[PDB]
Amino acid sequence: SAQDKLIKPSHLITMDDIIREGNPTLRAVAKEVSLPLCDEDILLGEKMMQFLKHSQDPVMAEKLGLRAGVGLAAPQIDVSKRIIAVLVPNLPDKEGNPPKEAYSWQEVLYNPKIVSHSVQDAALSDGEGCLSVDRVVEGYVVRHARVTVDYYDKEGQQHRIKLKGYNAIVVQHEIDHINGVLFYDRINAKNPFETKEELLILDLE
Ligand SMILES: CCCCC[C@H](CC(=O)NO)C(=O)N[C@H](C(=O)N1CCC[C@H]1CO)C(C)C
Ligand SMILES: [Co+2]
Repeated sequence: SAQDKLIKPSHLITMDDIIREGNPTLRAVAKEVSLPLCDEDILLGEKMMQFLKHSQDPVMAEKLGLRAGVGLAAPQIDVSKRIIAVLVPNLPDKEGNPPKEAYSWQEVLYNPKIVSHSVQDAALSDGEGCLSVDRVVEGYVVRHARVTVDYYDKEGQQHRIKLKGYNAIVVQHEIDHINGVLFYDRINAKNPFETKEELLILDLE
Protein backbone atom coordinates (compact mmCIF):
# COMPACT_ATOMS: atom_id res chain seq x y z
CA SER A 1 0.00 0.00 0.00
CA ALA A 2 0.93 3.69 -0.01
CA GLN A 3 1.72 3.92 3.70
CA ASP A 4 4.21 1.08 3.33
CA LYS A 5 6.19 3.06 0.74
CA LEU A 6 5.99 6.24 2.84
CA ILE A 7 7.44 4.70 5.99
CA LYS A 8 10.53 3.38 4.16
CA PRO A 9 13.47 4.68 6.25
CA SER A 10 15.17 6.31 3.25
CA HIS A 11 11.94 7.67 1.75
CA LEU A 12 11.37 11.42 1.73
CA ILE A 13 7.87 12.77 1.28
CA THR A 14 7.74 15.15 -1.68
CA MET A 15 5.07 16.77 -3.85
CA ASP A 16 5.19 13.45 -5.71
CA ASP A 17 3.53 11.77 -2.71
CA ILE A 18 0.76 14.34 -2.31
CA ILE A 19 -2.46 13.33 -4.07
CA ARG A 20 -4.35 16.19 -5.71
CA GLU A 21 -7.92 17.38 -6.28
CA GLY A 22 -9.60 14.54 -8.12
CA ASN A 23 -8.41 11.53 -6.18
CA PRO A 24 -11.47 10.23 -4.26
CA THR A 25 -9.34 9.65 -1.15
CA LEU A 26 -9.36 13.41 -0.52
CA ARG A 27 -13.16 13.25 -0.23
CA ALA A 28 -13.38 10.05 1.81
CA VAL A 29 -13.78 10.02 5.58
CA ALA A 30 -10.46 8.90 7.07
CA LYS A 31 -10.76 5.96 9.46
CA GLU A 32 -9.75 6.29 13.11
CA VAL A 33 -6.41 4.77 14.11
CA SER A 34 -6.24 1.78 16.45
CA LEU A 35 -4.90 2.15 19.98
CA PRO A 36 -2.28 1.55 21.12
CA LEU A 37 -0.60 3.10 18.08
CA CYS A 38 1.03 0.55 15.81
CA ASP A 39 4.50 1.12 14.34
CA GLU A 40 3.21 1.98 10.85
CA ASP A 41 1.10 4.90 12.10
CA ILE A 42 3.74 6.39 14.38
CA LEU A 43 6.36 6.25 11.63
CA LEU A 44 3.96 7.90 9.20
CA GLY A 45 3.34 10.76 11.61
CA GLU A 46 7.06 11.41 11.96
CA LYS A 47 7.45 11.33 8.17
CA MET A 48 4.70 13.94 8.02
CA MET A 49 6.32 16.15 10.64
CA GLN A 50 9.66 15.83 8.84
CA PHE A 51 7.98 16.83 5.58
CA LEU A 52 6.66 20.03 7.17
CA LYS A 53 10.07 20.79 8.68
CA HIS A 54 11.70 20.36 5.26
CA SER A 55 9.06 22.57 3.64
CA GLN A 56 9.81 25.38 6.06
CA ASP A 57 13.58 25.06 5.54
CA PRO A 58 14.07 27.64 2.74
CA VAL A 59 17.15 25.88 1.36
CA MET A 60 15.67 22.39 1.69
CA ALA A 61 12.29 23.48 0.35
CA GLU A 62 14.09 25.14 -2.55
CA LYS A 63 16.17 22.01 -3.16
CA LEU A 64 13.21 19.61 -2.98
CA GLY A 65 10.79 21.97 -4.69
CA LEU A 66 8.35 21.94 -1.80
CA ARG A 67 5.66 24.45 -0.89
CA ALA A 68 6.00 25.82 2.64
CA GLY A 69 3.23 24.19 4.64
CA VAL A 70 2.11 24.50 8.24
CA GLY A 71 0.10 21.29 8.46
CA LEU A 72 -0.61 17.97 6.72
CA ALA A 73 -3.12 15.11 7.04
CA ALA A 74 -2.63 11.42 6.23
CA PRO A 75 -5.29 11.47 3.47
CA GLN A 76 -3.19 13.99 1.53
CA ILE A 77 -0.47 11.37 1.09
CA ASP A 78 -3.11 8.82 0.12
CA VAL A 79 -3.53 7.22 3.55
CA SER A 80 -7.12 7.44 4.75
CA LYS A 81 -6.34 7.51 8.48
CA ARG A 82 -7.11 10.13 11.13
CA ILE A 83 -3.54 11.36 11.50
CA ILE A 84 -2.52 15.02 11.22
CA ALA A 85 0.67 17.00 11.72
CA VAL A 86 0.88 20.71 12.53
CA LEU A 87 3.92 22.98 12.52
CA VAL A 88 2.87 26.57 13.04
CA PRO A 89 5.83 29.01 12.95
CA ASN A 90 6.27 32.28 14.82
CA LEU A 91 6.94 35.31 12.65
CA PRO A 92 9.66 37.98 13.10
CA ASP A 93 8.90 41.07 15.16
CA LYS A 94 8.20 44.56 13.79
CA GLU A 95 11.90 45.39 13.98
CA GLY A 96 12.75 42.42 11.79
CA ASN A 97 14.36 40.30 14.50
CA PRO A 98 13.81 36.53 14.11
CA PRO A 99 11.23 35.05 16.52
CA LYS A 100 12.67 33.91 19.85
CA GLU A 101 11.18 30.47 19.10
CA ALA A 102 10.88 29.11 15.55
CA TYR A 103 7.59 27.33 16.19
CA SER A 104 4.42 28.42 17.91
CA TRP A 105 2.96 24.91 17.83
CA GLN A 106 4.49 21.58 16.86
CA GLU A 107 2.46 18.40 17.12
CA VAL A 108 1.29 15.17 15.53
CA LEU A 109 -2.32 14.47 16.50
CA TYR A 110 -3.99 11.07 16.39
CA ASN A 111 -7.79 10.79 16.20
CA PRO A 112 -8.24 14.52 16.94
CA LYS A 113 -11.74 15.81 17.65
CA ILE A 114 -13.23 19.25 18.28
CA VAL A 115 -15.20 19.21 21.54
CA SER A 116 -16.20 22.87 21.87
CA HIS A 117 -15.69 26.21 20.15
CA SER A 118 -16.26 29.94 20.30
CA VAL A 119 -19.40 31.50 18.91
CA GLN A 120 -17.18 33.85 16.88
CA ASP A 121 -15.75 32.76 13.54
CA ALA A 122 -12.39 33.66 12.03
CA ALA A 123 -10.64 33.65 8.68
CA LEU A 124 -7.14 34.47 7.46
CA SER A 125 -7.27 37.82 5.64
CA ASP A 126 -5.27 36.24 2.81
CA GLY A 127 -7.48 33.17 2.43
CA GLU A 128 -6.06 29.64 2.41
CA GLY A 129 -4.00 27.42 0.15
CA CYS A 130 -3.63 23.64 0.07
CA LEU A 131 -0.90 21.59 -1.63
CA SER A 132 -3.51 19.00 -2.59
CA VAL A 133 -5.24 21.77 -4.57
CA ASP A 134 -3.44 22.96 -7.71
CA ARG A 135 -5.30 26.23 -8.25
CA VAL A 136 -6.24 29.33 -6.32
CA VAL A 137 -9.64 29.82 -4.72
CA GLU A 138 -9.82 33.29 -3.20
CA GLY A 139 -12.06 34.19 -0.30
CA TYR A 140 -12.39 33.94 3.46
CA VAL A 141 -12.31 30.35 4.69
CA VAL A 142 -14.75 30.53 7.60
CA ARG A 143 -13.68 28.58 10.67
CA HIS A 144 -14.31 28.76 14.40
CA ALA A 145 -12.26 31.53 15.98
CA ARG A 146 -11.43 29.27 18.95
CA VAL A 147 -11.68 25.49 19.46
CA THR A 148 -10.87 22.89 22.12
CA VAL A 149 -9.33 19.71 20.69
CA ASP A 150 -9.04 16.23 22.16
CA TYR A 151 -6.48 13.93 20.61
CA TYR A 152 -3.82 11.34 21.34
CA ASP A 153 -0.13 12.10 20.83
CA LYS A 154 2.51 9.73 19.43
CA GLU A 155 3.13 8.41 22.95
CA GLY A 156 -0.51 7.36 23.06
CA GLN A 157 -1.36 9.86 25.77
CA GLN A 158 -4.74 11.57 25.53
CA HIS A 159 -4.73 15.37 25.47
CA ARG A 160 -7.24 18.21 25.46
CA ILE A 161 -6.03 21.60 24.23
CA LYS A 162 -7.45 25.07 23.72
CA LEU A 163 -6.47 26.63 20.40
CA LYS A 164 -7.06 30.10 19.01
CA GLY A 165 -5.68 32.43 16.38
CA TYR A 166 -3.41 30.81 13.80
CA ASN A 167 -3.25 27.51 15.69
CA ALA A 168 -7.06 27.12 15.66
CA ILE A 169 -7.18 27.87 11.91
CA VAL A 170 -4.48 25.33 11.03
CA VAL A 171 -5.90 22.50 13.18
CA GLN A 172 -9.38 22.87 11.66
CA HIS A 173 -7.93 22.90 8.15
CA GLU A 174 -6.24 19.58 8.93
CA ILE A 175 -9.19 18.06 10.76
CA ASP A 176 -11.30 18.97 7.71
CA HIS A 177 -9.01 16.75 5.61
CA ILE A 178 -9.75 13.63 7.64
CA ASN A 179 -13.47 14.25 7.12
CA GLY A 180 -13.20 14.74 3.38
CA VAL A 181 -13.55 18.51 3.54
CA LEU A 182 -11.44 20.92 1.45
CA PHE A 183 -10.94 24.59 2.36
CA TYR A 184 -12.89 26.03 -0.55
CA ASP A 185 -15.94 24.16 0.82
CA ARG A 186 -15.96 26.81 3.54
CA ILE A 187 -15.78 29.83 1.23
CA ASN A 188 -19.04 31.63 0.48
CA ALA A 189 -19.18 31.09 -3.30
CA LYS A 190 -21.74 33.86 -3.80
CA ASN A 191 -19.60 36.34 -1.84
CA PRO A 192 -16.07 34.98 -1.13
CA PHE A 193 -15.09 37.91 1.09
CA GLU A 194 -18.39 38.24 2.94
CA THR A 195 -17.98 39.71 6.43
CA LYS A 196 -20.01 39.91 9.64
CA GLU A 197 -19.26 41.34 13.09
CA GLU A 198 -18.89 37.78 14.40
CA LEU A 199 -16.19 37.15 11.78
CA LEU A 200 -12.67 37.97 12.98
CA ILE A 201 -10.10 38.59 10.25
CA LEU A 202 -6.58 37.44 11.03
CA ASP A 203 -3.48 39.17 9.65
CA LEU A 204 -0.28 37.17 9.97
CA GLU A 205 1.80 39.79 8.11
C1 LIG B 1 -4.16 28.18 7.17
C2 LIG B 1 -4.71 26.80 7.28
C3 LIG B 1 -3.64 25.70 7.22
C4 LIG B 1 -3.02 25.59 5.84
C5 LIG B 1 -2.29 24.25 5.63
C6 LIG B 1 -1.66 24.19 4.18
C7 LIG B 1 -0.96 22.77 4.07
C8 LIG B 1 -2.01 21.71 3.73
O1 LIG B 1 -2.26 21.54 2.52
N1 LIG B 1 -2.61 21.03 4.71
O2 LIG B 1 -3.46 20.16 4.53
C9 LIG B 1 -0.71 25.40 4.03
O3 LIG B 1 0.33 25.53 4.67
N2 LIG B 1 -1.12 26.31 3.16
C10 LIG B 1 -0.46 27.58 2.85
C11 LIG B 1 -1.38 28.69 3.41
O4 LIG B 1 -2.57 28.71 3.08
N3 LIG B 1 -0.85 29.60 4.24
C12 LIG B 1 0.58 29.64 4.70
C13 LIG B 1 0.62 30.86 5.61
C14 LIG B 1 -0.80 31.14 6.01
C15 LIG B 1 -1.65 30.69 4.82
C16 LIG B 1 -1.88 31.87 3.86
O5 LIG B 1 -2.97 32.51 3.98
C17 LIG B 1 -0.22 27.75 1.33
C18 LIG B 1 0.60 29.03 1.11
C19 LIG B 1 0.49 26.55 0.73
CO1 LIG C 1 -4.69 21.13 2.83
